[PDB]
Amino acid sequence: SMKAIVVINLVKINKKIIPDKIYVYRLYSIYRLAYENVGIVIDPENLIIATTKELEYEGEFIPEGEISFSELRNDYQSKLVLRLLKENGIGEYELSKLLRKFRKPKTFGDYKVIPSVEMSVIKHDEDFYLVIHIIHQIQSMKTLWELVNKDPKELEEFLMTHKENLMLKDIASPLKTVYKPCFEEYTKKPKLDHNQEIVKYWYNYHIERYWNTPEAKLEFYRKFGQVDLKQPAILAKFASKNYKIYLLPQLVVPTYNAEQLAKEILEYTKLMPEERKELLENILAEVDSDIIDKSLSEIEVEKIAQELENKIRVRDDKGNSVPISQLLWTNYSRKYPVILPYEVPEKFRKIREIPMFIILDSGLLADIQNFATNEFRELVKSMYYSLAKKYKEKVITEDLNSDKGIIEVVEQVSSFMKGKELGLAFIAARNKLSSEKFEEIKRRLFNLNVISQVVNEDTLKNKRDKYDRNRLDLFVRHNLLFQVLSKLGVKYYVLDYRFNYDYIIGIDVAPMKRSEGYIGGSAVMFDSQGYIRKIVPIKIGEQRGESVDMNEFFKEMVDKFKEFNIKLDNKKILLLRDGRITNNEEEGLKYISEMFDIEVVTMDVIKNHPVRAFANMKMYFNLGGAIYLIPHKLKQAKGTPIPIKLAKKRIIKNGKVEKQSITRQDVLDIFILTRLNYGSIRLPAPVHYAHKFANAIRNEWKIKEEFLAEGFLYFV
Repeated sequence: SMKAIVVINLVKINKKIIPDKIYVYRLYSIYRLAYENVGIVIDPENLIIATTKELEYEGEFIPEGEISFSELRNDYQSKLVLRLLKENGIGEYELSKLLRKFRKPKTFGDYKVIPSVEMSVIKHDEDFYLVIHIIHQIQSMKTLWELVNKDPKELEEFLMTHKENLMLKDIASPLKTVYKPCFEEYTKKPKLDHNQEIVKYWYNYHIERYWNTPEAKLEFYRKFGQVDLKQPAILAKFASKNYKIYLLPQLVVPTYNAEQLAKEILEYTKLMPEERKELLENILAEVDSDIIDKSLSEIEVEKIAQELENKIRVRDDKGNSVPISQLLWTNYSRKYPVILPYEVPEKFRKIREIPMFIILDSGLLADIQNFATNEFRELVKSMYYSLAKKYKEKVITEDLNSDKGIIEVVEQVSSFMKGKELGLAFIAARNKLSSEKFEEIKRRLFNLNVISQVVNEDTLKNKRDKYDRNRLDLFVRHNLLFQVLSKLGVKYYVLDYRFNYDYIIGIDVAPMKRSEGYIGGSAVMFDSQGYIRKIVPIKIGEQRGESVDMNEFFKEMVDKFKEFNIKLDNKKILLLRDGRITNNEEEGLKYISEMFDIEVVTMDVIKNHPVRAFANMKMYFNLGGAIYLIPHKLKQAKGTPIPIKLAKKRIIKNGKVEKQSITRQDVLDIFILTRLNYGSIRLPAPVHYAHKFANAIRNEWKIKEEFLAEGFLYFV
């Protein structure tokens, strides 16, 4: 595949913006200081600022002396340039308002979707570019208290389910400060207090502190009403950026970062590449300044050959090997396709039987239930003589939407599973079910040694085969089978590729305390042949500082693997994580580098960045010294592809770090590692699964080391 030119969401900045004289200093924080002083922050800890104006701050500061722009490291030049763009009126506040002139806030139910732009500066080859990235916030139109019908229980019920993404904006504050509710460490239990004295004080705090006038007070009571002493106070910390604030549900509205996370809404937040291109152009043409280009930049990208997309194949019982990418007399049979695995966990050799549960959501239409039971029966058949092509059925119907039905389901299954090692559940559920109810049904069935596979009403009504409405699309069937097999540790595919590593390891850092545990994170391992072989928990001691002893974390990784039948000693590994490899993580990796003579290759894998290429095709390009890679297209879903950002690569030998450079080879490694999705209806497989597992541990999933020892993705 040749190259191509694609437009990106960057607009070149005029060098005339670069400051004449910069003043340095040493020590409404240090950041606000610099900011108000039209300057930035050179050194975090040392408290070192760099302003472009004479610092006004009668305080503990030492004037180090003027500095020239060329002296600041790139990051600071860019950060400094950013601050300077703001002074010329080019900032998120302003451009977000311009955006909303063409893309207005839309209300859905009790929620409002608010468009705005996220701005940053990127220095690319001696030049600075402003990245303007369109984003959305989903803010509730009703206060949290109103939203939960002023019921204490229903309230605690809210903070719990939405715990992972919930934010609360104090609409009663002139600053509209956003907060994050606090939760009792290692629990879904939100920090609360029904002490009316706390409620009164803080409700009163607002009026006294911001609406001290009669009209203002009128407005306040008109808007918020009296103090509902029946509401508990919610303990919280700022979301921005150890210190806790009290929030009153009656005065806070729940908010969410759309991108960080409902059909309706989703159809509004997803924008086509041309829609983003256009909206940015509309904003630019509304920007009154030649301090930035009038048009979006174009860059040369490397297209990714379609061949590199067929290196993963599956085969049938005959000799038919085909790349995971998709008349005969038998095409009338509902029989699921046949897949001949390349490897099957040795566990299935001893195992006697395997109970098969068909759990039907009673809320689904009878014909939908009937359809699902037939689909699953066919799936189980292919499931079998797939698990042993190289060498019982209980139907449960309950209201999967009520807590009472989920209980009866788990009990009825528990009943049949007593005495058995492994069980399987095929569940048909209405789309109404929350993630929570799905996660609970799944986790509760696993405590009973039952792996499960959910198929929702949607898939059942819009994915039928063109020639047989009483059968699922061949595409979907294959993917259902791949999912189940992956959940069972089956190597059902083969990769025409070899990683130049011993093992590729994805780690996740996430503190959790488990009944006899106290776990700091997770790690998942893939061999050079591209298969998942080990999924381990990473237990640690009660951490000292407010950080995590990564040295202990990584040392336990090796030890825990050595215990799982894998010794990383004198081996070369590619270690990845979700995000930038932090300093502590680097040191931790150097430590484990000498202590076991391990050649560690690592780099930043960033999925949360604003750079966007307004083209829907596989590609990669160098921008600002980092690599941006779009591993796959989009065929059904609306939207703009999100690149995976690759950067700050290093090699670690005997505790020594050698900053490196990313090669087309590295990009190919992430690419293939990313192509491994296991038929899921964005991140490299290793990293993605470490995260799913770190999530399973924090949700109380049982930890079957028998299963994880052979890569069962039973929690995924």
